[PDB]
Order: sequence, then C-alpha cells, then structure tokens
Amino acid sequence: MENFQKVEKIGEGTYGVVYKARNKLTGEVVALKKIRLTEGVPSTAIREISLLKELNHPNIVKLLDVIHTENKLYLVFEFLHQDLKKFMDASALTGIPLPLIKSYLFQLLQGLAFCHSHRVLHRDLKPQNLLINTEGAIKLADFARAFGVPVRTYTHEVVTLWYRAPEILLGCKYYSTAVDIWSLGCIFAEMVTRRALFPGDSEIDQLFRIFRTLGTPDEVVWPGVTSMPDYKPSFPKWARQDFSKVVPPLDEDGRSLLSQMLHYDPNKRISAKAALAHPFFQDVTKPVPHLRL
Ligand SMILES: C=CCNc1nc(N)c(C(=O)c2ccccn2)s1
Repeated sequence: MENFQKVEKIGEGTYGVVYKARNKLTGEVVALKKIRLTEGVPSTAIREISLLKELNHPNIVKLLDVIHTENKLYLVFEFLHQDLKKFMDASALTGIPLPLIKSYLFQLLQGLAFCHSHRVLHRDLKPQNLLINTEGAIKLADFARAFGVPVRTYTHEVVTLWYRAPEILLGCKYYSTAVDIWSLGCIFAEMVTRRALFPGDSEIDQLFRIFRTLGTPDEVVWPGVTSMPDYKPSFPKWARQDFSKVVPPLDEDGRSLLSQMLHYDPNKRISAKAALAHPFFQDVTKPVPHLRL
C-alpha cells in the first residue's frame, strides 16, 4: 500500500493476495491482505468484518485493521512465522510428534470454541490458514460469511476441497459450527498420517472419497440426508471402512475423538467445547516445535 513497504508475497488466500509488509510508520511487521472487488463494494462486509477486529483470543490471528481507502479493501493481520502446511511438509520424514499434534489440536479447538461461542464460523479451515509461531502456539486465520464465497481467487487459483464438510458438498445452504469441526478432524488425521485424508480433485470426487472411507450415508446415520439439494439416489453404496485402517497409529482415544469429529450428521458431530473435555486431552502439554525460518 502506501503506509507499507511490501517485503515479500506470502501467497494467495481465497479473496486476494497476502503480503508480508513492514509498516513504514510503526515499523511493525504484518500480513497484509488485498481483497478482490467491476461492481459495487459490499456495505455489510466492511461492517461485519470490522466486527471481527473485536475477536481476541490466543488461538485466533488478530485482525489489526480493515482499511477501505481509495475504494480498495485491505485487511491487516498480526504476522505469524509459518503455516501448518509448510510445517507438515517440513516434518514429512519424521512426522510431527504426537505431543505436538495433540497440543495443536487442543489449541485449535479452543480457538474454534471461542469463535463459535461468539457466533463466528470459519467455513474454510485448512493447513494454509493455520499459523504457528516459535513458542508452540497455533492460531486460526483467514476466516467467509461477511463476503460470500468466491468461485475462484482474483486470478484463477485452485481452491482446495479436501477439508470441506459433507453437508456443504451436498449443497446445504446453511452452515453450522459443525463445518469447522469436520475440517479440523481432517487436518488432525492429516498431521497423524502425514497424508491428506480426503484429497478430492473435484466436488464429486471429494464426496465419493469421503463415502468410500466412511461409507455412503443413508437415512439411518444421517436423517434428512436423502433430501439434501445435491443428493442423488444414484450415489454408489460404499460400506464404511474399519476406522483402524484410517488413522494408524493414532491411539484409541484419538480415533474415538476423530470419529466424533467426522460424524456425517452435523448435529451428531462433537462441538469444540465438548471435544476439549475428551479424554484424548488428558495428558495434553505444550511442546515447542523445531521451526526452520
Ligand atoms: C505463511 C506464513 C507467513 N505469515 C503469515 N501471517 C499471517 N497472519 C498469515 C495469514 O493470515 C494468511 C492467511 C491465509 C493465507 C495466507 N496467509 S500468513
């Protein structure tokens, strides 16, 4: 921008490019996100987004400023050291130690529990927007409601469907906090196996990968599923696979927690608050990760 000196280009979110920037003024380093706007600017968005600035929690990346100047939209966020995606890729040979995987999940659930208790949903959780620092903390960033859902980035980028909840893929028009628990369950499994749980390359491939693993849902396990917008009676009928084949070598408390995070029925899916009381977290600690910056 003007009051900023773009150091580098962190990458690209679902709304626009993200830059690492130094505030010439204060000199403090931030993550600056340019939002893509050809047609009128949203009135509700800026107001709703501005409300997000009042969302403080150790596991939520602080939104420092919403700048609407020169009829452009910038979001200024506190800058974190690395994202979980790069960290997992960096830990692919050894894998993230269980104590650290457990600490990250525990913290992310606290972050979600806080956002959800405030009626704020993320809707697009993914390793790329989970950020960690040298002190072992992990925070949720790059939150969807305020500015609808873009079919593509401002410049043709392949949105990842790997973490999308089944009700969304089945065309549910209303989201619930349950969609965030599902995405986190998928990320949790991924840290454990060092491989994406459901790496779909299309909406239907995404849906069928979930079905082939958890079994094609029906009215018994998911009341109302057959009446969902994109449900087709012609969906193949896959049987549920043994869960011990899904996330080995995760212990039973972990598998029990994960299965509850991956329940088909949003209403049966465990909440973030309830998950925090799960016995899996009985021996939770806060290890410090080895970060290569
Ligand atoms: C990747 C580490 C650089 N530091 C960052 N610090 C942040 N606060 C970042 C983000 O909020 C973000 C969100 C979505 C996509 C890309 N970046 S990125």
